[PDB]
Amino acid sequence: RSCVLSVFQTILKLVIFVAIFGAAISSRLFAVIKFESIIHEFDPWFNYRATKYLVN
Amino acid sequence: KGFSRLELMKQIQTQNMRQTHFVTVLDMLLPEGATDHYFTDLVGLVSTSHAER
Amino acid sequence: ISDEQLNSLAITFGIVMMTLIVIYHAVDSTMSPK
Repeated sequence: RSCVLSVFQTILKLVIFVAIFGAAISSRLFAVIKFESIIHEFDPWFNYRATKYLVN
Repeated sequence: KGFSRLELMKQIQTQNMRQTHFVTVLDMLLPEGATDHYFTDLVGLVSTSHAER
Repeated sequence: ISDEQLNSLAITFGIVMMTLIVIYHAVDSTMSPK
């Protein structure tokens, strides 16, 4: 009984994390598939200018 | 003398010739059945381009 | 991909993640000490 219930809890939690790791990913992406994929604003264009220096 | 915009708007407004010496459209010829075109750039993705047969 | 299909994919993942919580908490509430 204890093994059956514990296995049920484990498999159901795995399916929960597979769904809720996916709902976030699909909610963030309207500005990427609507338009092109570029950095957005004033302040995040220094950070991209610095991690392109470190990277090469 | 420079580059004035409104004089180019006056050229676009009254058009009778293709005898001008600057380039506005250009078209390459492709193989027979071509499928997934794109025309990107060095700063982004230019969105003014449409295919023909 | 048109964002109508992205819209239906978003609410679909929301409802499928949000319904199974309740049956998890119902099994865990009924057949457990606390």
